[PDB]
Amino acid sequence: MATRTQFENSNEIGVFSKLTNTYCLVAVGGSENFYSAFEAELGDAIPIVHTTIAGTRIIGRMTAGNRRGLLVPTQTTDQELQHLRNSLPDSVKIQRVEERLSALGNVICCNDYVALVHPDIDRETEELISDVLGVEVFRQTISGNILVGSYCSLSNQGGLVHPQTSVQDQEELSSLLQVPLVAGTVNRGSSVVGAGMVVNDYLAVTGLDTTAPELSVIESIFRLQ
Amino acid sequence: PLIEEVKLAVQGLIDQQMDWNTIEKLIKSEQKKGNRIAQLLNLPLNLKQNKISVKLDLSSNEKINVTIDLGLSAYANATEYFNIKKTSAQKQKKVEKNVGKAMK
Amino acid sequence: SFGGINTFQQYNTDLGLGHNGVRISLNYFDGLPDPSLLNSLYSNELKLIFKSLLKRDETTKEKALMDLSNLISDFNQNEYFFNDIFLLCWSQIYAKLIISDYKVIRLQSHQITIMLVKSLRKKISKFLKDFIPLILLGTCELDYSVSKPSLNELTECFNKDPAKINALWAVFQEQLLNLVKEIVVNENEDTISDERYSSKEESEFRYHRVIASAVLLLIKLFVHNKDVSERNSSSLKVILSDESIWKLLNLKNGQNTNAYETVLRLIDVLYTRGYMPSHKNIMKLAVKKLLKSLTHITSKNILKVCPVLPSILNLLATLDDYEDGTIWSYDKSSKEKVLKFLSVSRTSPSPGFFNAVFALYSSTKRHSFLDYYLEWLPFWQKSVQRLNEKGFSARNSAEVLNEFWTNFLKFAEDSSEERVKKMVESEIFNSLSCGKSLSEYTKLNQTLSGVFPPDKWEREIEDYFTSD
Amino acid sequence: SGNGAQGTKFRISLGLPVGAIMNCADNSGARNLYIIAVKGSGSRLNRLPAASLGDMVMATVKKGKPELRKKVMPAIVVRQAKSWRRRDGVFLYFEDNAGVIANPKGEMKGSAITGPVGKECADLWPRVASNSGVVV
Amino acid sequence: IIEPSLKALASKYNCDKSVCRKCYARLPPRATNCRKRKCGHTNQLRPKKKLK
RNA sequence: GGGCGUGUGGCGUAGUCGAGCGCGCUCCCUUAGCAUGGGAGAGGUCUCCGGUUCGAUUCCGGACUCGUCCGCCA
RNA sequence: UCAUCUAGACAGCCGGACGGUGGCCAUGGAAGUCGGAAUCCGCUAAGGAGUGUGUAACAACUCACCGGCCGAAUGAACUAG
Ligand SMILES: [Mg+2]
Ligand SMILES: [Zn+2]
Repeated sequence: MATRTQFENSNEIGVFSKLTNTYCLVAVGGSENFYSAFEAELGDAIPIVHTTIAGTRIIGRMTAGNRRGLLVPTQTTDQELQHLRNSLPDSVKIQRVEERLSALGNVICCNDYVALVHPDIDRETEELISDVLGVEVFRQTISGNILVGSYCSLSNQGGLVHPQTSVQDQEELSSLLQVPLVAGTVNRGSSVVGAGMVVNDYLAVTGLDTTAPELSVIESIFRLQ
Repeated sequence: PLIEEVKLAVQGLIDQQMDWNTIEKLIKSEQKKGNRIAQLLNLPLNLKQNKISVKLDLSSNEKINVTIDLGLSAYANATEYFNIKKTSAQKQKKVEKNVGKAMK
Repeated sequence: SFGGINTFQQYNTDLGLGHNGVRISLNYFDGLPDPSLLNSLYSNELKLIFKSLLKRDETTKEKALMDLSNLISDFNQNEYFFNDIFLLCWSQIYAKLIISDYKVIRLQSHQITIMLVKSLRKKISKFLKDFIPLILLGTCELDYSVSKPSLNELTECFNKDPAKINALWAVFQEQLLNLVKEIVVNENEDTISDERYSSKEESEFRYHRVIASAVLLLIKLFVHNKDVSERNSSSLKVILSDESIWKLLNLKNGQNTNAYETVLRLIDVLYTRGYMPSHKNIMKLAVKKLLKSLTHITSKNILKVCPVLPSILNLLATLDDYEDGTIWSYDKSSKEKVLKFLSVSRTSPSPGFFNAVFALYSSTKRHSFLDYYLEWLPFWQKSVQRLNEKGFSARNSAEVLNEFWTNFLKFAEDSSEERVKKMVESEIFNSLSCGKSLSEYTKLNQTLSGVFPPDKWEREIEDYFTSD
Repeated sequence: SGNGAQGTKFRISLGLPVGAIMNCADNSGARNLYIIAVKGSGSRLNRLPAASLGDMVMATVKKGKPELRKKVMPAIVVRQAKSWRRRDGVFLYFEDNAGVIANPKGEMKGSAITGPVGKECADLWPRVASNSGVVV
Repeated sequence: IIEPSLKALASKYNCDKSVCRKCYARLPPRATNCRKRKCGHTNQLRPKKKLK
């Protein structure tokens, strides 16, 4: 399933949510339908944490997540950090990042094995990503889009990239990430695919205005069947 | 008598409030199934004007589509056709008087 | 509260899937619950749930299903609520719901029906004939998430008795077949999904997913019931004759080869049963379509279609055996298609591909389908060369190379010619020498145990030390 | 703001009246935006309609590309440079006035934002938070 | 659909009235003059406009 | 702002309650030049829409509409 | 100014509200009720060649007329303080 969901009318689910294999994060100011989608589809096996990052309802663009670790900005308060430490399982590691770009979901596009980052990140932050997430890192842009997290949706099975992407960039990124990539649109043609939707190994959640060919492209590239 | 049954059948679907498009798809399915009533009805229906076109055999052979208002009784619909004939005849008579002078 | 009469249905006198006096059908236009029956429902709450279920928007449907589930959960309080009238209405709606695009709708509907059976056991007997086929179709749906939970629940409903589950397949087999016929023959892509709200594609995609489930069910039915072919021959023929099952065998377009694979399994099962041999026309139609599929595989889609290729070749080998390679004879250009298929297939190797190729050779050699020297060898040689240049690149590499060697070695044995022997030695040396790290992968070295006499290999080691 | 607001906004000290020229932060090829109107502003005699951070305004491109000049389009203020108070009581300000171009529903005409944006704007507009590099 | 008898009972209070042409007052169906002072108890009345 | 009139082919323009001509050009023929003429061509929703009529440019109403004219103070 | 009125008036209930005759023209039909004319008898306590609803035309319902209950004034149109 690519599950049709709105955040109070918003068809961008990746902005307000962060979904990994092991956990899920949702914003505190959410509707009953928005919570019920993650509660029904994810089930009781996977914890869902209602969280606020840096005083903001936006959490997907603020944080970058992995099954092994979670990265939070510097502006995240101690109460939010302690609540995430209690609510999250003991396996994941939560570490604050002290870096100027500070919006880790926009900066970092990552999965379990390999990650794409903004080219201009600091070397200490790159080593921190490689340490906490245990993930090999490449500094690359998707056809000149420096915000790889906003302009790519990535999982273990496959990836969706920006629609206006050069084909040469598509095989280059596909060989670099060792996963097949498809250029496509989400939410009735919105270009920002990573902000448009969240995905993991068995679930994808998207906006209600995402059309049927777009949803078919999602389930094909992410192998959710 | 057969026409009345056809009207009732269409009306029942309308009463349910079924989408007009869905109703038409149903008529088509029934024709494949050979429903007699389904066969009689032409596939396009002017539901907006509440008019249904029903094919009627000339002799109990060729079927001629006839517009039937759902609201009116079958007999009443027929009278409306008769009324048109009557009006046409009146017009023709007036025209006949007009023609001789008009030609001059 | 509910108005109108289904007069057209009364004229039709067809109950479709339903045997309880209510027409049950997958398509949206017909089989909808009669308004009078809806009025007859025991409680206002039930009526409201039904109205919501009828409404197109999914969020509303999901909420209604959740409400229905809640009512069933409190069975003791709501036992009065559930009555035959409810069951007749549910049966009509359930059919439409199981074909729903949204998985949650599908899963919830299946869960609800199972709960009803457990709670109302022995009172749903009248309705078992309607409900059981549909429940099973869900348990044989390609998506794992819908199927696995549904099966687990069904087993639990029957008190975890394997025999009961098997019995169900036997008892309602005629009905199960009727469901398959209805999806395959009676339905069309348009009938299943509304045109206004769907594109030409998607409608096709949906139909294909549903039909695939039907085929999987058919395969299961055949396995479970030994005598199914004899008792239901007429029904089986109509389902098989229709091209809809066969249209699934297209690799040019489509999200997955999983559906295509299911069709291949059906053809194989039918051959094992002997139904395909028994009925020539069905077999010929299937065979020709399979040959067409071989052309569809192309360089652009080779990566996508690679897992299914070993299976395709294996089925072909089995079919060839029938009628002394009669399958090739059906199509004038079949040999050309095979040659083309082989050329495209060799470029990308998948695990088990080589064994399939050898199996095809083994079946074909008696009837000389491929020239051993002019045609086959070139295929083999090119293959090893390709394997060597981009071998270590992949992981299966060790297994894939091992396979090539085992297979090629067998092929070579049936030659009695110098060129083949020469090729084997030269290629082996090249494969080991450019290599990558063949020795280093112990498993690879073990799997590729040897290619020549032991003493000579030692002499070559001697040359490497002796070399400049 | 008005239609495309995702939630409400606390009162930020108004810093951009009508006639203000702010930098154009996105990559749409426009250099500056000239504010002619503020969405949702009230009516008072002689009072100029003023904008704050996170507000949607009507603006014209005074300097930039000729297909963007000489027409009115909606814009969103992302940097304010007049100091305002949050409910945790820090007084903060950027060093320039800056906004991006959008449609009336709020999705950005451009694709990337240079420089920081305010969290009071990023929470209120998700597309701005999507294309934003750093949110403070 | 409500019910035929229940539609009759609800329409007895909602639809089977008369309207004064001068002051738009909702009046009894068998009335002869408007009960309001501002129109001067006029006898210009019309039936309330039904559907269908 | 208001009043009043107006509207025909691709362009111009004639019209009784019974859409024609010219021009652009469609073709063909023509000629010692300082190059023309001839013969057949197409083309209208009569601004539009209703009513009337026997049918309406032709009769009437509405709308469009372009052109006109007249309009503040110290 | 017209009418009705203890020989039973006007409101309210209840019952009948009929035959010649589907009166004559005209219509594919129109039988009281699309129209054109005439508009008469019988039985009556009383019932129109019809007041509406009403159907293709019927059928059906209701009327204005007469009757039981009521027992005494009432209805229409108009004028002006
Ligand atoms: Mg002023
Ligand atoms: Zn009044």
